Amino acid sequence: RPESELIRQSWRVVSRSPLEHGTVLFARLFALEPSLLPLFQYNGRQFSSPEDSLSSPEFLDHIRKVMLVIDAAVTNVEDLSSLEEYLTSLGRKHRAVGVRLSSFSTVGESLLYMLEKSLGPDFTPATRTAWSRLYGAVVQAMSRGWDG
Ligand code: HEM
Repeated sequence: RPESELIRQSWRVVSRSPLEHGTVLFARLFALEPSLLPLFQYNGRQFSSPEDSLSSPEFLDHIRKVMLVIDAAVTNVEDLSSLEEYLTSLGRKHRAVGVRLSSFSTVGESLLYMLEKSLGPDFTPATRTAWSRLYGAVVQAMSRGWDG
């Protein structure tokens, strides 16, 4: 595909500083859906404000985990059926922690935001479409973890 190449190329820019980019993703996410903040409970405590999350080593480790899963999806963009079982279990895990499946579309929008701000004029409508499709396929796999 041409789509798969637009993904690979766009990601190369982002994957050189994944925490920096990931931080954009989550900052945006909390700006859109502040009700997600209490779901990151480390040591039984909740963050009061979004900026509190950015000082947590464990939250930052979750950003790195996120970025690594997306990297896995990109690496496998030609065939994502190889990550399907893993993504399904990742979905189950997030169900357990309290994440609503609908929140994953906000995460999608946050990812697109982060790509748009990183790439600027290189973020073409076809790049966006490609990434929407990829992210969509990831969430489809993960959604099996809400058994459906
Ligand atoms: C939508 C909001 C999200 C919330 C609120 C959230 C929250 C959490 C929490 C609480 C954990 C367990 C603690 C931890 O490992 O840090 C976790 C684990 C994880 N999250 Fe997320 N997460 C979200 C989205 C994502 C997304 C989009 C991805 C990947 C694309 C991701 C990948 C992971 C991974 C890889 C783990 C480790 C799971 C394991 O193997 O045990 N998360 N997440």
